[PDB]
Amino acid sequence: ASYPLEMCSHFDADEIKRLGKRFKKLDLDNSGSLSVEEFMSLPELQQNPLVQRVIDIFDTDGNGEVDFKEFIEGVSQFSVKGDKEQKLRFAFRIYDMDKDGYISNGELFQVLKMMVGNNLKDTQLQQIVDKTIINADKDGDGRISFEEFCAVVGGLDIHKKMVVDV
Amino acid sequence: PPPPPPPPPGADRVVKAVPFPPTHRLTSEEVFDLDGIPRVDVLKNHLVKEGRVDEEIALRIINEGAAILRREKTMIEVEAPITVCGDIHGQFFDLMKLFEVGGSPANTRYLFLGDYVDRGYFSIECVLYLWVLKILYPSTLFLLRGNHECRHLTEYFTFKQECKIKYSERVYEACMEAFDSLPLAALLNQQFLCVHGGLSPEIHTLDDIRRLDRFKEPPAFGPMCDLLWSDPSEDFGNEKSQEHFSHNTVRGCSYFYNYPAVCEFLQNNNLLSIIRAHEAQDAGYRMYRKSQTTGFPSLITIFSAPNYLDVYNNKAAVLKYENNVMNIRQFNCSPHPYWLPNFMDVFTWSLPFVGEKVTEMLVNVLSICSDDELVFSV
Ligand SMILES: [Ca+2]
Ligand SMILES: [Ca+2]
Ligand SMILES: [Ca+2]
Ligand SMILES: [Ca+2]
Ligand SMILES: [Fe+3]
Ligand SMILES: [Zn+2]
Repeated sequence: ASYPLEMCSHFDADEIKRLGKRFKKLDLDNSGSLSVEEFMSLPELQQNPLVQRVIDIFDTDGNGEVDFKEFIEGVSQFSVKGDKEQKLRFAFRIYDMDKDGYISNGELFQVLKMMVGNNLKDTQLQQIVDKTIINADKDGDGRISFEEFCAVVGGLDIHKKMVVDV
Repeated sequence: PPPPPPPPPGADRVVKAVPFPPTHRLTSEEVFDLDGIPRVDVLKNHLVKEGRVDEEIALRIINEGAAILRREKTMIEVEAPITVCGDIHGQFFDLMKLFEVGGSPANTRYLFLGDYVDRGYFSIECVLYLWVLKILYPSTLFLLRGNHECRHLTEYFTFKQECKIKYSERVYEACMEAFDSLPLAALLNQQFLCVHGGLSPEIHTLDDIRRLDRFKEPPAFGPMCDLLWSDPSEDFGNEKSQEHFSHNTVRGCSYFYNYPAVCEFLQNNNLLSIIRAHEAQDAGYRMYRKSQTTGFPSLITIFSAPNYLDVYNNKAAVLKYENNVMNIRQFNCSPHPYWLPNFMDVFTWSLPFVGEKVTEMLVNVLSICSDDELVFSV
């Protein structure tokens, strides 16, 4: 046998078993991790501009792929049993590209750039990014902490809209 | 040694060339001098840089302006030489240009026909800056009420929202108060009646205006409504009908007024013309049919917001009346910073898209087994 996996998630044994079946069908080269190209081989993901961001967050050890533990812990963020702060912290991490716990002007710009494309000139995008940061930055370091981020979007209830059944 | 400081903000700004707004709000020591008089250049320069002001200063400016306005007659009397201006509609960066073309308020008399707020995303800046000028030049700068200077409209369009985001609902409330104080009309040089919209079938003499109690939200009908709301008919001076007034199908309230209605009022009151705004003009102005008696245009429209809504691509104009010559100065639009519709921040804007797309990806990922186990817009 191998050693046990340690992990933290909202899932019971059966749910873990079910996600295990999905994981193995996805692992094309049956190697135990999940590469970016394995993720992209699902057609309905090739035109999703947040795919790489999501993988990046899932990939906690930073090694470029998603092993079984990170896959469980990542999907757990979206369990119906998960809380507001959890779903929010995840969305905060969509913006926090370098993972240092602050969203900086450049990161916010880049990640928006991924979604907006050419629907705004870079000048217009920069101006709204600037203003958003200024309005939300309560300690004057020029960036947005998790607490500042939440203060802005806590009331938006988008946490209610990011949930999946397993 | 201690931890390193945060990196310089904008160390990683992508478009580094774009001007970055001020992070500090103006304080009263910086705005008001020893005597409690505001310093315009300090205010103007900061607003142009997209800076905000301490809430106490916003209130103070708005309330002081209101107190002065409140004292004024509902039909003020005002004499040449003067510069008359039409709608501004939150177009602060055009307002700056308006004054370069018009001349400094320090040595130039001004009359504004209302509609300072709504549509443009710099309505509060327009208000603060005009109110400071009213505070500095109470006897040479005049502001009339437009139909947008009321609760109904600013609640419906962007202005209540603008206040909520940049300042506070307290500031919006002080503005509603100050707007109830704006004079409704101006008799210019004993020859011209100036109002935002125009005539009313219930208004026949100048006294009919002087009598009105302006200190209220404008009604849905009546003389006060009509002053702020009426337009000339689509065919003014060339109408088939001889009707003086017909219901205004375009505004949905008030009236259209015909050339006969205008002649009658001019004649009965010894006025040369009516000067109004309210309707966008591709040339920045429009001079309507000249009355036979005088050969002077019986109605003038002045519109002062160029490239209205960023789309119209219209010139703006002001009207310079001096030395018995009435001369139209035209001007073009100016660049202004971008804002998202209804002043929302990029998080509020983009967060729902993020939610959709991440959930969608995951839902797809998890449908790789079918019970085997049993594009972003402003
Ligand atoms: Ca693999
Ligand atoms: Ca990994
Ligand atoms: Ca960061
Ligand atoms: Ca901060
Ligand atoms: Fe208007
Ligand atoms: Zn109007």
